[PDB]
Amino acid sequence: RTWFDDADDWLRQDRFVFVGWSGLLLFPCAYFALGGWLTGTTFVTSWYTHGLATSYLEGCNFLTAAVSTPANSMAHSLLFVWGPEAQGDFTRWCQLGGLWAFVALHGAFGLIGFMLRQFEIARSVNLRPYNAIAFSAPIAVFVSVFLIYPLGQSGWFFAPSFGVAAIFRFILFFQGFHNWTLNPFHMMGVAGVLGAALLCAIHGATVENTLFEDGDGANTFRAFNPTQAEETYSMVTANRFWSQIFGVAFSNKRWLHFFMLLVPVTGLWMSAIGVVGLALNLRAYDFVSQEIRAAEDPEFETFYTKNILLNEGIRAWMAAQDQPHERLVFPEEVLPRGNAL
Amino acid sequence: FTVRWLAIHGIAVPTIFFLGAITAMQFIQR
Amino acid sequence: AVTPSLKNFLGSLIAGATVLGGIALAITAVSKFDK
Amino acid sequence: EVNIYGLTATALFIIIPTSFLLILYVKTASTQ
Amino acid sequence: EVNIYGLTATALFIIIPTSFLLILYVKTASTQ
Amino acid sequence: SGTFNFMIVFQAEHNILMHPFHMLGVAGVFGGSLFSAMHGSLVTSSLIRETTENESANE
Amino acid sequence: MEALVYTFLLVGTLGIIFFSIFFRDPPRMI
Amino acid sequence: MEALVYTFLLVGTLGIIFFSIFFRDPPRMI
Amino acid sequence: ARPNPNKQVVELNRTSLYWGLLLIFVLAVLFSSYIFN
Amino acid sequence: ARPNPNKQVVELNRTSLYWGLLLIFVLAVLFSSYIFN
Amino acid sequence: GRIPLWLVGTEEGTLAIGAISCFFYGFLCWF
Amino acid sequence: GLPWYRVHTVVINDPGRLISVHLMHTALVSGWAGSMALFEISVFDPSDPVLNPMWRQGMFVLPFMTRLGITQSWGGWTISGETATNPGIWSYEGVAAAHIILSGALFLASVWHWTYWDLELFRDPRTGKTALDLPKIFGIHLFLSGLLCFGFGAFHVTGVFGPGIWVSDPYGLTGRVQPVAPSWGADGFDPYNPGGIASHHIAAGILGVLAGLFHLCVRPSIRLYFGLSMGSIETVLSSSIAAVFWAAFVVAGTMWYGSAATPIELFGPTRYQWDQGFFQQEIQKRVQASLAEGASLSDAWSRIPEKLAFYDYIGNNPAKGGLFRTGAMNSGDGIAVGWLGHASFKDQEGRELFVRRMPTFFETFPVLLLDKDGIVRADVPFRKAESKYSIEQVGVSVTFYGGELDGLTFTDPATVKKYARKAQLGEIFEFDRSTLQSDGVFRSSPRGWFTFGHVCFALLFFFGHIWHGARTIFRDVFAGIDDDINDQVEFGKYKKLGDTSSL
Amino acid sequence: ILTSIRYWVIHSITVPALFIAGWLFVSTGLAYDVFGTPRPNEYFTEDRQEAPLITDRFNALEQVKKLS
Amino acid sequence: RGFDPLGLSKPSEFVVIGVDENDQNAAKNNKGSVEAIVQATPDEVSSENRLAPYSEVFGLARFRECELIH
Amino acid sequence: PGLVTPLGTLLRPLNSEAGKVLPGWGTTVLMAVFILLFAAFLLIILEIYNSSLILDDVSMSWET
Ligand code: CLA
Ligand code: CLA
Ligand SMILES: CCCCCCCCCCCCCCCCCC(=O)OC[C@H](CO[C@@H]1O[C@H](CO)[C@H](O)[C@H](O)[C@H]1O)OC(=O)CCCCCCCCCCCCCCCCC
Ligand SMILES: CCCCCCCCCCCCCCCC(=O)OC[C@H](COP(=O)(O)OC[C@@H](O)CO)OC(=O)CCCCCCCCCCCCCCC
Ligand SMILES: CCCCCCCCCCCCCCCC(=O)OC[C@H](COP(=O)(O)OC[C@@H](O)CO)OC(=O)CCCCCCCCCCCCCCC
Ligand SMILES: CC1=C(/C=C/C(C)=C/C=C/C(C)=C/C=C/C=C(C)/C=C/C=C(C)/C=C/C2=C(C)CCCC2(C)C)C(C)(C)CCC1
Ligand SMILES: CC1=C(/C=C/C(C)=C/C=C/C(C)=C/C=C/C=C(C)/C=C/C=C(C)/C=C/C2=C(C)CCCC2(C)C)C(C)(C)CCC1
Ligand SMILES: [Cl-]
Repeated sequence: RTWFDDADDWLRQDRFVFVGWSGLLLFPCAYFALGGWLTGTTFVTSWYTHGLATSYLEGCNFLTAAVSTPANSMAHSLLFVWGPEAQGDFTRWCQLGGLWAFVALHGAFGLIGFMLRQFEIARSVNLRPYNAIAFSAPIAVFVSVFLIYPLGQSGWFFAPSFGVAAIFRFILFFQGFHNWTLNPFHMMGVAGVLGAALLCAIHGATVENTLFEDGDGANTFRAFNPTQAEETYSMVTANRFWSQIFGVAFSNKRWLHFFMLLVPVTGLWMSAIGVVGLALNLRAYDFVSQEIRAAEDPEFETFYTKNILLNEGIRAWMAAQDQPHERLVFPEEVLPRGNAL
Repeated sequence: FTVRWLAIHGIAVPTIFFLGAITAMQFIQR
Repeated sequence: AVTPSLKNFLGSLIAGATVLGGIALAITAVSKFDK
Repeated sequence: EVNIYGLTATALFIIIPTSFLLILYVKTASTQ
Repeated sequence: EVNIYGLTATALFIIIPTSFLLILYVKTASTQ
Repeated sequence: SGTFNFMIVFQAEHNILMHPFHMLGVAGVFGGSLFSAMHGSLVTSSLIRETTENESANE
Repeated sequence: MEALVYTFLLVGTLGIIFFSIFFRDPPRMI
Repeated sequence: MEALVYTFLLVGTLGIIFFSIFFRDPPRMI
Repeated sequence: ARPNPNKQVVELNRTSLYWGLLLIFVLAVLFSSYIFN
Repeated sequence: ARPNPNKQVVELNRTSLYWGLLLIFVLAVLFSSYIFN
Repeated sequence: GRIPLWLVGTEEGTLAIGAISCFFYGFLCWF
Repeated sequence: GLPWYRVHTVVINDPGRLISVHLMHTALVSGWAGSMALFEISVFDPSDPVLNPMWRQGMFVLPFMTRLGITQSWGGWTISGETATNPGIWSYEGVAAAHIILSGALFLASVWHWTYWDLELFRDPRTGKTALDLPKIFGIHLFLSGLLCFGFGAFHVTGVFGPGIWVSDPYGLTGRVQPVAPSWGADGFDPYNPGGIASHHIAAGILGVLAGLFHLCVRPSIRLYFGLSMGSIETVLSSSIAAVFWAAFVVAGTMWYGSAATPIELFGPTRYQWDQGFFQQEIQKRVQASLAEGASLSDAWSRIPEKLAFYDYIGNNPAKGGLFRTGAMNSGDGIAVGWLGHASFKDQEGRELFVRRMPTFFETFPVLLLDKDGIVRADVPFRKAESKYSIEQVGVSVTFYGGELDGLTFTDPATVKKYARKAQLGEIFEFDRSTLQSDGVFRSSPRGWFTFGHVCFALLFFFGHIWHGARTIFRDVFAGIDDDINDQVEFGKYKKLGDTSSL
Repeated sequence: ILTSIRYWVIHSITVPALFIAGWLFVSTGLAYDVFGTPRPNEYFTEDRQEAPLITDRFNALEQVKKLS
Repeated sequence: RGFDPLGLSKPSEFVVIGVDENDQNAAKNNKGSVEAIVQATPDEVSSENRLAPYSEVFGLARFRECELIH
Repeated sequence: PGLVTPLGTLLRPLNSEAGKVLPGWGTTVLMAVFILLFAAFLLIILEIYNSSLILDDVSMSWET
């Protein structure tokens, strides 16, 4: 009829790929995040902000390449190409670490476009939208570690760089400054992740193992009609199996796949809440009781009071080359030595 | 043109450029 | 009283409108071509 | 020093949702 | 000194028979 | 609290993160979580209706 | 004081494990 | 601290009085 | 007989609900001052 | 209509009872050390 | 007919193995 | 048989009972408001607002009453320190008791609708069903919100008929409650200008009234009507949760970064002032300005207020807290009793050896001694064997200027190392670690806990919004697919996904 | 995925053109000036034997050219 | 004087869409009804109700009075 | 046939207009214009608050 009708005819015409009303967001706003990450890992140095030569052009490998965060003096600016820090001078913008703020803040909309594309195909093909609500959890994770954590903590410099050997620096950064280990929200997170990795292997090694009998040869992959009104695995038999070995066992394969949906997103949301609490520097650092008892009684020495005395050894050694904008050079007497280990 | 034409070309067109760049980096006679 | 920040700023509100107009023209150039 | 409020918070967080679930379970299993 | 034991005893003597009566009332009024 | 004092000292003496087997295992656990959430999404999103919209969807 | 709370919570978790294993509803047929 | 416990107990007694007066079962006929 | 022939039902009406709750709070109001001492 | 035409019944089976009680005690076991500090 | 897909894939595999071998050779003593 | 997590779905289609539970929720929120106000009055100590402010005590809802101008209690004491004669009706206890009366009144209002839910307003008078006219309801509510916004901005903020709001010295010394002149130029968008907050609501309420009357008059298109499912009710919930968590990040960001809405004399400082070096730079400038006149050290340093020197201390930085370190900054490490004064560390020649301040991340930062340039000249060694730069070997003395221990000098290293480890923190204050039984580790602030709650609840309302936005649109396939999903799931045969415009 | 022979003029000729362009884009050293990354003797100047330290915010365009 | 570039006094009708199936006792609830009713031919007759007497805003029988009072 | 109050007689024309919604587009394009202006307004205040857009009367000095 009118406008917004032929534009709905097309964008919903079917081809090999599927561009849609939010594919019009997803395909342009992403793919430049991929190009910018590849460009920063291949061509672009980090000599000026950090002090680290981290490009393919400067001898680094696939493990040790990273699009690096800007310096601390670029406190919380958005770091546009044009504007008050680069003025459109593209070479100086790439030198000042604007590529990280390009890729992160540009793919934050890529996640939104992808979840809306996932939400739009589920309306096109008339299905229930449970595939959409699961992908909200890695969006929560991405926002929590790349977006909310550098905002309230004096710099984009204190953010995990887009790399492989830089994520490791970020992990040891939390392990030696924040003690992210003792966070109960992180306990929730590892329980969700590792239990989902459990239950995947359980279900996969159960379903095709209590399988029915349809074919002739021992290759049981060739005996499945995709247009089938029967089953392909004996629910009664697997129930009796796991009931007699393990005790409690499922009986409702609605609830089974819903539980597989529910575990890792619960883990990742309950990790995102703790990453927020760490962004505000409400860290799960030392307690009251064992510390006031160990200051009094010398020979106490729990693994707790060894982890604290080890994290101090992390934080006093790595900082003087991790963050040069502090401008501190420790003398060797100040460092935690350990009496000639 | 075609969306398939675009999705074939526009991804893999800079790829040979970057691969030639990486091979030149590797054959830098340092 | 326009600062250089506002100077280089208003070109972005130009440029985003040009990008969305290019999207709309890319829609019209093939959509009503086919139909 | 142990908390004045900690054991009260622990006992309350035990007993309140426990009783909340027991009410619903007994109401459910009453009919069937 | 206030009975920190005593406040827990007060809260327990509130909550336990209250929940005990609520279970029976909801089971009763479920059927009718 | 003893598990982490094993892990950190193991990183100190053996550098477990810079080891290609360990990255394969990280890919294993993350892919396992991805595939569990993905399959549990794509099956629960296609349940044939047998009940109403007031009671449980598991009956 | 708090050690008894710790022990009570662990023993209660194990008790719920016990009742969940042995006093479940029977998974019944057709 | 305990004054709040006292006040909570008195107000809860008055609340049970209120619900007993107004939200009773109706005393019904034959 | 394997199912129990004496499964019986408890019953507690709203009048008894109000009596029990009023008894528990009046006992609390009385003894609370002596408990806190 | 003066009586409510939408009086409906809640339902909670034994499996959900065990899940809820296990969730509450596992949450307690985890957070209790940090609460007592 | 045409050049078959297995003979295409064999040559693609050899042209991948050669580039990966040059990657290891530039990994060992080059930068 | 409903599951436990959808028991409030029996009032999707019962609007009087919906109003009843709206009223009960409002009554519970007001009850929390009154009870937290009374508890915070009963805990609060007005004894010295110079060294023991509100935010050291962990006070939470009183620096909002003081923010909007409630500055007097029935005890006669006020906030700034003096006493005022007439408290009037509106004191702190009066505000709390008024909220308790609101709680009871909204309770009794909540009973009536669910007792009598079946009236004739909630009835479509044309055909005889139970509907409600959502764009006109929205026009009414937007009109009411515009009226209250305009009245608040015109009268109560600017002091036309109201008493005004807290507008303070930016350097945090002499804040008070003031009527505000609304500024209309470009400075109204600077958030450190309370004239911007004044001129905000004047425009905001007027535009809200205009839009509200617009929605009362006009009616939407059928295109947007089916595109947003405006006949359904739950689209309003999905939009409202979205608007609420958009508001939450704003009220968390302004609280954390500091604005005219959150004064430092009611919430303590912010963390960015520490590593920008704000109070230290201001104190050293106002010292060198007096020393350039001809004044001496002991009468130059002794002119800085304690309420200025108290913000040069890392214990009031709200980023040195802890999640399970409950309580307040008094129970953290004591009550601010005395200020000892500025300390100077002089070597065997006369050089003022400076002390490197502690950064934010470092819990136990080791003690160094810088020169005037940045070269380390002394330390407190962690290992005691082959120490070259120890204070015992160098011989660094400490001299005081200003404060309680004014005009004193120490050379003994057992005391010099103590004051070095304490002057590492900032300025030197003598506390009371005996009365409230503190433990000597730092706490957080009401600037911190507000931020924590309002980012966590924002992030949870994000997920709640995604869930209701899915469940609003997917109402027909809410509890399962139909039995007859067609063969339109093929790849390439049907050249359009289900839509029937041109196949 | 197997329908391709197409020994094509536009396809098969332009690929080594891009390959030699990417080769010369590094071997001529133009990429160093395009993206500003230093060359193996351009890290340390004689007046500055350390990693650079970007100090101030608003004059960074004037400061980085000094740091070059 | 024949003054309508906007046409705010137009006699245009109003497409009436019924209420959706908001009865969650049973499965398969539905949505509104597209081109259902005869679109409710608008009238500017003054009623007796003290709140909104004219029963529509866009009409001469309100706009004359609004213009005269203003 | 429900319950009748004087407010039930008063507020009924407010709950009368059930479904009178316009055919065609209506004020949709004007709505889109206001939405784009509101987005530009938020972009203005965001870049001012970030001080990526330096003005004359805006101090950003934590000082007034
Ligand atoms: C849908 C695609 C899409 C989206 C959402 C974005 C989004 C973004 N880009 Mg981006 N970009 C895109 C495509 C896209 N890009 C493409 C295709 C390119 C390649 C040319 C780029 C290249 C690019 C660069 C190089 C940079 C960005 C940046 C940014 C960010 C800030 C932009 C900004 O401030 O402008 C704000 C723009 C608006 C508010 C839009 C204007 C709307 C107003 C109201 C005017 C109304 C319309 C106007 C009248 C025009 C209409 C025409 C009319 C005739 C009808 C933002 C996240 C910056 C960045 O990464 O930050 C670090 C940056 O430096 N982009
Ligand atoms: C503005 C807030 C708001 C409102 C009004 C609603 C309203 C509703 N939600 Mg909902 N929701 C919200 C936020 C909100 N939601 C958020 C943030 C989430 C994400 C966590 C969800 C996730 C959610 C799901 C997953 C579901 C609903 C459902 C529903 C509907 C029935 C609720 C029911 O019976 O559950 C009753 C639930 C309980 C009795 C449990 C309460 C126990 C809580 C967890 C502990 C007590 C909280 C405590 C008092 C502190 C809260 C105070 C404050 C901090 C908020 C109802 C329309 C259901 C639905 O769609 O209908 C089929 C449904 O399945 N909601
Ligand atoms: C395309 C259209 C463009 C239009 C552009 C112009 C838009 C203006 C439209 C008209 C707006 C009118 C409001 C103007 C108020 C200015 C506010 C202001 O300046 O604040 C500032 C003023 C000045 O006030 C004083 O200013 C001083 C400045 O130092 C101090 O701040 C003082 O404290 C302060 O009190 O505040 C006021 O006093 C405003 C009070 C006037 C309010 C009039 C009451 C209206 C009653 C309406 C009755 C309706 C009856 C019908 C309903 C019947 C119910 C069924
Ligand atoms: C032979 C000895 C080896 C086995 C001994 C150990 C058995 C472990 C039994 C687990 C009990 C958990 C019961 C779950 C509650 C329960 O009874 O579930 C019952 C549930 C029954 O499913 P249904 O089909 O009957 O449900 C039907 C629907 O209506 C509702 O789901 O079974 C499961 O889903 C299996 C999930 C097990 C998940 C176990 C994880 C628990 C981890 C441990 C938690 C405690 C920590 C311990 C530290 C102190
Ligand atoms: C253009 C009109 C916009 C009005 C917006 C009103 C929004 C709702 C405000 C309610 C809360 C009031 C804030 C506390 C107000 C407050 O605290 O007042 C305080 C005061 C009573 O307290 P006191 O006299 O003791 O003052 C304390 C000092 O004297 C002691 O130091 O009340 C008055 O004297 C006059 C109040 C007039 C309030 C008028 C509101 C009632 C009529 C509203 C009818 C409007 C209908 C408009 C239809 C278009
Ligand atoms: C920067 C920038 C931009 C963007 C641009 C673009 C768009 C780019 C793109 C780019 C691209 C497009 C990239 C790509 C890359 C990739 C590559 C280069 C690949 C590699 C690979 C390889 C080397 C292989 C591997 C493997 C496989 C998987 C197979 C087998 C074998 C192996 C395993 C080895 C702009 C101007 C807008 C703005 C500003 C900034
Ligand atoms: C009737 C009446 C009355 C009375 C009133 C009253 C007295 C009421 C009540 C009031 C009140 C007294 C209320 C209460 C409130 C409170 C609340 C409602 C609470 C809430 C809480 C919450 C919700 C929380 C949650 C959680 C936890 C537990 C902790 C942490 C945090 C969280 C969030 C997690 C009067 C006198 C007027 C007269 C007339 C009649
Ligand atoms: Cl150890």
